[PDB]
Amino acid sequence: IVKDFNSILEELTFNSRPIITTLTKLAEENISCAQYFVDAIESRIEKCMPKQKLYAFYALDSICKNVGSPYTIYFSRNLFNLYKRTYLLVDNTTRTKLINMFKLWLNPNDTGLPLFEGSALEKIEQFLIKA
Ligand SMILES: [Ca+2]
Repeated sequence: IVKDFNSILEELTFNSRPIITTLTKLAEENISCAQYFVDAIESRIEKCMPKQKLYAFYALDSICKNVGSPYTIYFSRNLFNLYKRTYLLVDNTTRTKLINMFKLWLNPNDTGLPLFEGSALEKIEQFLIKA
């Protein structure tokens, strides 16, 4: 299950709805493997080329939005640091998209409440203010 999750995630070189939807189902059905999935998405975000890091963030977004706990909690831990580094490594067009994504996280328009609890969102906001 994990190896598949990983290879499908290597093919995420564009904004593929299918792939994202697929990764989201795998995470949803294998809660036992949560963390390995988070591990894998974070690894991808941290290591792939600057211009595809965004799609890995999309996959991260979908899983947290459509599955929720315990992924929201797990992703919370490195959210800010992964977000900051990504922002600093990509072009302005991509930054705009990163920011729109952060806005939905605060006001998921919604069900109405921080998709992420803890300090992650506050830190991102303060970073965006200064940067
Ligand atoms: Ca700013």
